[PDB]
Order: sequence, then C-alpha cells, then structure tokens
Amino acid sequence: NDAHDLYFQIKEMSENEKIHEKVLKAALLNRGAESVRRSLKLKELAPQINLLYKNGSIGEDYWKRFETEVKLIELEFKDTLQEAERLQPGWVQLFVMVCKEICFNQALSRRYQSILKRKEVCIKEWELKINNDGRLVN
Amino acid sequence: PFESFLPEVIAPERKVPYNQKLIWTGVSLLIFLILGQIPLYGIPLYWLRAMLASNRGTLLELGVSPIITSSMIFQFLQGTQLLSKQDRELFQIAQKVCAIILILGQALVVVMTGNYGAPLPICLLLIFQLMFASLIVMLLDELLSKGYGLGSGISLFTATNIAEQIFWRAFAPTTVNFEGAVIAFFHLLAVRKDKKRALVEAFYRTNLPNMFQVLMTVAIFLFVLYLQGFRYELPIRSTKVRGQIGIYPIKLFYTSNTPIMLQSALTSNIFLISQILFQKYPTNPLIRLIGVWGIQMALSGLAYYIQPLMSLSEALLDPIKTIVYITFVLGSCAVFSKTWIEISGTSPRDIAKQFKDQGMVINGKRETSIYRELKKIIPTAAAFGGATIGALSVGSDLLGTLGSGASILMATTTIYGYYEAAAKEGG
Amino acid sequence: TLEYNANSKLITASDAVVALSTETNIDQINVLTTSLIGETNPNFTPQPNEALSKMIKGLFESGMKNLQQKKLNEALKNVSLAIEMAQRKRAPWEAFAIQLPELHFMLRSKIDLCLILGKHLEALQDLDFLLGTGLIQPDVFVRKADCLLKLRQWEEARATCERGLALAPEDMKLRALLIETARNLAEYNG
Amino acid sequence: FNEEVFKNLNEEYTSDEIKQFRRKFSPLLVVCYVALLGLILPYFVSRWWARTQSYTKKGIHNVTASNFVSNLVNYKPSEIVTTDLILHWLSFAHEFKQFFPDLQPTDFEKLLQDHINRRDSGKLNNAKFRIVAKCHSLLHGLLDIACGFRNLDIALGAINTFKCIVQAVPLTPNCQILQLPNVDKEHFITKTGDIHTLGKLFTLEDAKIGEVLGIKDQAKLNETLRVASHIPNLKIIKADFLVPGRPYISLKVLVRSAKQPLIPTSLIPEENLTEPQDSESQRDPFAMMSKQPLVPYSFAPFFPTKRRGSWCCLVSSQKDGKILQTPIIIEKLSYKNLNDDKDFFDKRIKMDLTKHEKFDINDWEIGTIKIPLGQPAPETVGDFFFRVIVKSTDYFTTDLDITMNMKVRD
Amino acid sequence: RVDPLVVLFLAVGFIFSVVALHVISKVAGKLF
Amino acid sequence: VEFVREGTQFLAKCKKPDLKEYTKIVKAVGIGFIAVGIIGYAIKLIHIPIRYVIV
Repeated sequence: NDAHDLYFQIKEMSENEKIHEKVLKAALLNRGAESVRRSLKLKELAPQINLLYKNGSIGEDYWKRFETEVKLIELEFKDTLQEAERLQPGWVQLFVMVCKEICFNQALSRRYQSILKRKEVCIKEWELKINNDGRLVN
Repeated sequence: PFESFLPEVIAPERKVPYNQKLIWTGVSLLIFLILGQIPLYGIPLYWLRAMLASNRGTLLELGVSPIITSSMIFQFLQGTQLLSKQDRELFQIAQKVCAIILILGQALVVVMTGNYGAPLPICLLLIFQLMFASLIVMLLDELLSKGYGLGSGISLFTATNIAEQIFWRAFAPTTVNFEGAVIAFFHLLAVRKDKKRALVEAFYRTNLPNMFQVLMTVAIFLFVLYLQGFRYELPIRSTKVRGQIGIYPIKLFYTSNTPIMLQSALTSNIFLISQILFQKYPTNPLIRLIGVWGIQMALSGLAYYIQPLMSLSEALLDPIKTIVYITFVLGSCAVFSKTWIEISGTSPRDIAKQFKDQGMVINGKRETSIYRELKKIIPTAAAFGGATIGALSVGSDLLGTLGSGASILMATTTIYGYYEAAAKEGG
Repeated sequence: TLEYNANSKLITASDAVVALSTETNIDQINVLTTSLIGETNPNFTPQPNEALSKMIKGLFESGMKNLQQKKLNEALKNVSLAIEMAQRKRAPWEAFAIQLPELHFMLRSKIDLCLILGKHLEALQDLDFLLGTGLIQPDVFVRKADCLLKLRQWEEARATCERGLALAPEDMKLRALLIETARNLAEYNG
Repeated sequence: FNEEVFKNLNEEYTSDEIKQFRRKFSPLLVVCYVALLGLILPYFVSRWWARTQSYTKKGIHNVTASNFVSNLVNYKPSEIVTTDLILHWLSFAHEFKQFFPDLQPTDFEKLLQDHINRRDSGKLNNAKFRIVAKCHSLLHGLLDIACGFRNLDIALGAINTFKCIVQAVPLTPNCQILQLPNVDKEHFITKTGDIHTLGKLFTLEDAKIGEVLGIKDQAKLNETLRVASHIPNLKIIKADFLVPGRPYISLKVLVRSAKQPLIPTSLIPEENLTEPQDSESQRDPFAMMSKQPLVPYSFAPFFPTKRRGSWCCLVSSQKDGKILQTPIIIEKLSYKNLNDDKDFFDKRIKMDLTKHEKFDINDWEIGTIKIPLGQPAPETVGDFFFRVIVKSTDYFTTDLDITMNMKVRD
Repeated sequence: RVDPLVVLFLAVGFIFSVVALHVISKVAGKLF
Repeated sequence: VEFVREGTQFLAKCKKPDLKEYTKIVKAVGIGFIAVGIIGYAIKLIHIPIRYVIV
C-alpha cells in the first residue's frame, strides 16, 4: 500500500520502452507528495500512539516498529530529494514548496471525488426512494 | 569513574501488575531456598551465619555477606564525605564491581581458613562453585530490585532463612536418644505420664531448645510488633491545585532493617579477620591485643568486648564488658542510620525539595518552617530508631531466645515492610 | 503491470483486476503528466494562472445571471459546470489558499440554489463536504438541519441543531429549528 | 436483588443447536527429583511467562491490537463507516485463527454475515457460534482503541455493530420493532410504514398490535408483548457538572418502560435528586453509585452464550467533534420502575393517570450515573461545551444525547 | 541485556550440574 | 545528655496507635510469617532424603 515502487517500475520501463521525459518528473512529484503526507501524518500521530503505549493497550513491539518507520520515512524523503536534484540542476529549493502544495491539493481533490460514491451508501442505509431530479417520492 | 561493560537484567518497559510481581517473588524465593540446601562437592559462628543467611557445608556458604559488606564499605566512604542520573549509575556500577571483587576475595579467604585445608584441582573446583553460587544470588537480587519483585532480595532472603530456622527450632521431627520443642513436649506428656516431673524437666532443657524459649520469642515478637505501629503525622495542604488535603506520616523506624544488618555484617568481618590472624601467627603483641581465642570463643581481647552476650550469667559476671558492649551496639546503629539516610536519598533536604515540587505545605507553618521542622524531626527520628533497634536486639539476646537475638527483629521489620508495601500498592 | 501509451502520454494499467490505491495513483500521475505537458515553463511557480481564473469567473457570472431572469434550472447546471472546470483544469501545483476559497464561494452558491430548487440529498452531501473540510459556521448548520429534517432523519437533525446552538447560542433560527426537531421527534416516538 | 424477568423466557425461544452448544462448551527418588526440577519447573514457568507476556492488558492478543491500530492509522475519512466495514476489520483478527487453523478470513466474514442476517451456514455452526461468542471482547478492544485515537464515528459504529451482533438483526430504519421475538418481515415491512419505534407501536390498541405484526396467537402474542414492554428506555431529569479537584459529571436518569406516559419533571420531590454531604461521602462519591443492584440477563435468543446488559457511556467535545477519554462502561442500575406491580400506568388509557390512587411519587426509583471527567479544568474563563452519550449495548432502545456546558467563572 | 527466564535457566542448570557431579562421583565410587 | 534530651521530646511528640489496628497488624504479620515458615519447613523437610541418598 504505497506509491514508491510505482516510480521504480516507470523507471525500469523507461530504460527500454522510450517513454517521454516529463513522465519521470511526474512520478517523482507524486512520490514526493506521498512522502510529505506520510511525514505529516506520523508527526501528528506520535502523541496518541505514545499515550496508548504508556497506558498499556498496544503491546511492546509495535512502538519499536513505529519508531523505525519514523526514520525510514525521513530517509526515503531524503533519497527522493537527492534523486530530484540529480534529475534537474538547481531544482531543490523549489521542489519542497511544489511538493508541500501538491500534497494538500490532491488530498482535497480526492475528498471531493468521494461524494459521487458516498451519495449511494446513504440511500442504501436509510432505504430512501429518490426518483429522477433528486426529489423525494416518499 | 571508568567504563562499565558488565551483565545486567533489563528493566520492564511498562509497570508490571501485582500478580506477576508476586509470582516472580515466590519463584525467586523457591530458587534461593533450594540453592541453600544442596551441599558442595569438595566436601564456628552461630548468630552471624543466621543473620547473614548462610549455612556451612552448602553452596550458599558465602550468602549475602559480600553484598552487605560492599554496602557497608560505601556507607563508610560516604560517611567521610569523600563523594544527576549519571552519578547514581556510577555509584551502582561501583557497588557491583566492589561486590564481585569482594566475593572473589572472600572465597579465597574461606578456602584458606576452611577445615578442608590446602591438600588443588578440587580446590579450584570449589572456588568456582562458590563463585557461581554467589553470583547467581547477586543477579537474583538485582532482578527483584529492577521492578519484577516487591522489594530488594537482600532483605527478603535473610528474613526467609531466619523464619525457616525459627520454625525448625520449634517443629523439628528429628528424634534424639525429639529435637523440636512442641513435638518433644507433646510426646513426653503422653509417654512419661508424670506431669509434675515432665514439666520441670522439659522447661529448662539445657541440652536442647525448650518451650520456655518459644514463649519468650513469641512475647518479644508481639512486643516489637506494636512498637512499629508508632508514627508521627504532620498535616499538609496543596497550593497549586486547591482542595488537596493530605497527611505525611513519619515512622519511628525511618530505616528499620538497615542498621542492625550493617552492624551484624561489621561484627562478622571483624570476627573473621581476628580469627584468621590469631590462627596464622602463634604469638604477637598486636595479634594478642586484637583478641585471644580459647575454649571455641574469643576472650581477653578486642573481640572479647564486641562479641554478644549469651545469657544473664555473662551479663552479671563482668559489668564493664556489658557496659562497653551496649554502648557500642547502640552508638553504631545511631551513627549508621544518620549516615545511611543521606546516601539513601531520603534526607530532610531531599524530601523538602520533593515537597517544593509537589507544593504540599503545612497548614499552620510557613515556608522555611517546614524545612526547619524536617531538620528538627527526621535526623532525631533516625537516631532514636537506630538506638532503639540495638536496644531491642540486646534485650532479646538477654532474654535468651531460641534463635539469634536480632533474627526475630529482622523478621518482624521485613514482614511488616512487605505487608505495608502490598497494602499501599493495593490488591 | 502497466502499458505506456505512445501518443496520449498517459500511463494506463493493462491488468484485468487492479486494487483501488493503484488506480487512484495512476489517475493522479495521468493528471500531473497531462498538466506538465501543457505547462511549458521549465521552472514552474506556484503563482496561479490567470486565463483559467478569468474563464471560471466568466462561467460563474453567466450562471449567476440567471437569478435575475428567474431561471432556476439552468443556473444550477452552469454553476456545476464552473465547479467542474475549477476542479479539473486547475493544475495541482497551484496554491492552496487560492484554490480553496474559490471552491467554497462557488459551492455555497450551488448549495443555496440546489436547496431552493428542490433537490435535497445532493445539497446535504455538499454541505457535509463543505463542513468536513474545515468550515464551521451558523451559515452551514441551519441548512444542514433543514436538509436532515426534509429528508426524514430526526435523531441526527437534533444532534446537528444542538451542535450548532453550542457554537452560536444567541442565534434566532437555530432555536426555531431545534423546537421543530423536538416536536417532530416527540411525535416520532409517542 | 434486581428481579430478572427473562431467565425464564430466554431458554424457551432459543433453538436446539444453541442449547447443545451452550451445554457442550534408591535411585528412583533422585531420578524423580531430577525430573521435577529439570523438566517441570523451567518448562511451565516459560509457558506461563510467554502466555502472560503476549496478551495485551485489555484481554486481546498482540497481533489483534497491532492490526486494529494499523487499520485506524491509514483510514481515509472519505469512507463512511457502516457495519460491513467493521465486520471486515474483525475478519482479520488473530484469535480466530487458533480456533480453526484451516479457515481463511473471507470465510470468517461470510460466517459473521450468515449470523447477522439470521441465515444458515449448514456445516460450520459450531464454528460460527465460537467466533460470534468470541467477538464481544474484540469489539470492546476496537471501541477502546478508537476512543484512544480521538475518533468518534468509529466508536458509534462499534457500538452499533455490537447491538447488531447481540440481537441478530441488520441495522435498518425500523429495526427497534424487528428486534422483537416473533415477527414475520415479509408482512410487516409491506403492510405498514409508519410504525417505526416502540412508542408509536404502543399507541395502538392490543389486538391491533397482533393484526399489524401478523402472528395471530394469543398464547404467542402475550409473549411478544411481555418482551416489548420490558426493554429499558432512558430519560434525563437533571444533569450538570460538579467541581471537586477533578470534575465529574452527575446524571439523573429515569429508567422507564416503553409503555408508561410522560411524567412532568416538577412532580419529582427534589429529594431523590440531591446528594448527602458527609465526610465519607466527600471522600469518594462513587461509593453511592457502586451500590445499586446489577442488570438482568438480556433477551438474546440468538447469542450463543448468556450475558448481562450494559450501558456504554462516552463523552465527546463540541468544538471540533473528537472523543476526549476512554469510554466508561457502567454496569449497575436500578430497573425497579419496570415491574408488573405498577401496570395501571399505561399510555393508551389517556385519563391523566398521574392523579391516581396507586400513583406514589415516592415509589419510583431514580438511578444515578457518574462519569469522571478525567481532564483538568481549562485555564480560560468562560464557557466550554460538552456532549455526553449513553448508548445501550444489548437492545435498540432510546438513548441519551445531551449537551452540557461548564461555565468556568473562578 | 539479560531476561529473567535466562537467569532462571542459569540457576537451575547450575543446580543440575552440581547434583550431576555428585551422582557421577557416587556411581564412579560404587562401580570401581 | 543532649541525645536523650531530644529523644524524650520526640517520644513525647509521637502518637500512639489504637488497639483495633493492632489486631489487623498482628493478623497480617502472622499469616505472612506462617506462609514463609511453611515454605521453608517444607523445602527443608523434602531435601533431607535426597541429600542422604546423593551423599
């Protein structure tokens, strides 16, 4: 459940299939955005996990797994930024800003896309009967 | 102050519940008691071997004596002011290393002084056995101290050995042609069928422990049990969060178990060193000064004064010896408590700073008044407790109890400590 | 697996059954690629675009002008088209604090129009998104309570009215809505 | 102490398979010593240590807790939580694997669905019953962890799924009236469409109830009425803060039967509501709550085992919508207002039965629920709003959703 | 870095080793 | 003389426990002592024949 290996797959396909050179930058920006979202999520989720561990309802090894993930995410972000610097000269000062924006922006876009499906779970749950034009036919 | 790379047991990441704590304490106790019985392969002191939880001819011949002696060494060092988590860690690792080197020294001392004698492979085997047998006890105490066990194992093991010896003196099933007071009395009441003759014979019983000693030890036990209940209570109130009114009690025995055990350890070391010095060299002025040995007991020397009294006869024989002995045994605990309270971390200054952190203040006393009263109460309480413990020990010795004089006292203090800890934790 | 189209420059998954996360990611990468193809500057700036904003405002004004003409059916379609354009043709690397308030200011007008027209479920869902993205005001809770009452959900109507009155207690319409909800629910039970 | 009116009518409706399930589930001494101290002590101590080390404090495995947390971490708020999603989370537990090391999680989901829908699995009944009887502890684990992450919607989802599993009926609009013992769905769903909860049902006469629900058997209609007039509907009387060093909420609920009319609040003598002020009382106030009798055995003719009722009360804030403490699961409450002695107090009569001879205002008992607020008093001076929920966990009765505000004035 | 079960295993193994030495001594004395 | 001077003031200062609490005290101390003594007695009584047999 990650957007990491997809960029590497695109790279191995680029090595042979002659894909356009901007698609690399596209996949790179996407991987960066996912890393930024994950970093924010973990920075915000540290305290509640720590409290649950201190109260003693989560176990022992999960906290160590968490602490390992916290730094693995950072190393992944650093590797991605290094690859970005490799891809274009003098292109790191702009990259972090572009990434911090696309993260939030595509999160909003997905949340807004979700209502086209969320509209029917309510119908199935409350057994409504809605005809055309969205009105109520009781 | 140097690098430390030694084996240790890992602490629990979360606080262990009560039931696992109890099970660990029980299993550690069973392991120690089993280790106590099994005798060595390469196959005297009465009160001290009982007060230091060691019996001769078994893997546990060394006992907790090296650890308690290292504790005495660091207490003496802190007394002369020769001395942050790093400082505590350095102090603890120093305690451990002096303990292990003292074990290494004590094993060789015992094997040189032992009746086994010099005539080598079996000798090295014996040294290795005693080394491992004491190292396991040190590790077990550290385990119970890390948090798995209720309290430090050093006190519990000695209390258990003393309680088992007390039970064995009364309920012994071995027959002599019975070793236990109650079983011998119950048998002789039936077979002899001469109650007036039977009682007058069983009551004194110069040969073996009698029922009289049992009644005396029960009496002194019940008496010393009530003394511990005494305490000094001072009311406190909170200032940061209002509505929190509490009570801070101060016990008459601020450090109950510590002083008598330290005194017993010091007596054991001095007696053993005097014995080996008197044995190694036949005649010397200083050797004869530190003590002379004859029929075995020490007499006419430095050890002659410090060794305990047997009964009221030795007391009424020479009064000067009794005077110097009582004064020494009282002053020793009196100075030992005031010195141990500092390094233990429970100084009036430390508890005053803890009050500052908590914010608890006296209802009617001002800011500095609390600290000035702590300095007025805590040291005097520690001194009086140290003196009272020695007084009760010498009194029980005069009473002629069946066990060691201070043994019953140690049992009471340890049992009450563990009971109060379990009550405070709950469950 | 995944096959790369040649002329369209879109990455397409060629497997028969792909999980959901991979589909969302491939859609995002398609959008980013098609946008980078249109954006010709090598070093792009988070500075927003102007022609897109002008055309969005033009469509929105052409849709809002139907209020003067009393045309309440095609204005909804026009506002929906404008929101769809501002959702699709706005490259994802454009600023957040300028893409959020435009969406909100158009979506609120769409909600008012749809709630006047008669459709209720769509209005309630739009209100739920608008209130979940971080906008809590008495200008949203009253309409959400109106929708939950009109499409026959009473317990959540009471819960929402109470949450609303616990943020603007001096309001004058939330109390009317609360009284109506209490009466209708006391009928729903007894 | 608390009369239990279902210990007789519970075992008369349960099927036979569930009954049979609930019924079903010289050198010799030295060698002996060497054995008993080399192969018995270390082995047993190691087993007990491993067992008591793996299990989490709440009573669940470690793999199960790790799975619940790794499912709540990556949870997009775009998905609306229904019962199916929580059942899908539960089909990944680890304590279901040790029971049947061959079955796969999809089989577990299919079994749980075959239970909730009141459908037959045929061959794996003694497995479906095991997993359903185990599901309770897992659901309390999930509820506690969800309240830990400060997430409310999954908490309400968990309580609703627990109600659904206990009563064996899928969550629907008119479900309070399908949790009854014997109703035929294909008749009630199609004929009437305005009877949605117990009160509106009792508004009708006695024979009309049978005519609507379609069972037409007096010896069977009296049974369904004795089940439909004995599940507890709550109602509040007085509820506000109290300010000791740690504030704690005090509620005054009036456990009523779904048939009795409304009694005005002003008729309360105000004596049962107040609290006595004593030294022992001001020390630990919850001693009064810890006294009341226990709750009877629920009417769960399709839960394998037997259970006592409960009341899962959880408090949440009103400025953003997050849970701020673990859910306090109260257990003891006085069901004395339900008994058959005060049957004269009916709704259909409409004669203002409050001014009746047997009406005794000092006869009704009025329970009490106390929730420790667990969080310190805010340092600001003003208003702070809250919202306390008291969700039931065995029936589909009425519950509490009230907003109570603290006015810190200093 | 030692766990409690390790300490218990060491202690029981040492007791076992001592008793084993005793019993091998006895069987060697009784045999020859 | 100063030592006993402070000691007598402190002992006059401290409180005296009640008789009822002493009953619970002796009960708990007695049950604990009986427990530890029984454990010690059993472990001593079992290891006599094994120590005679082995050595």
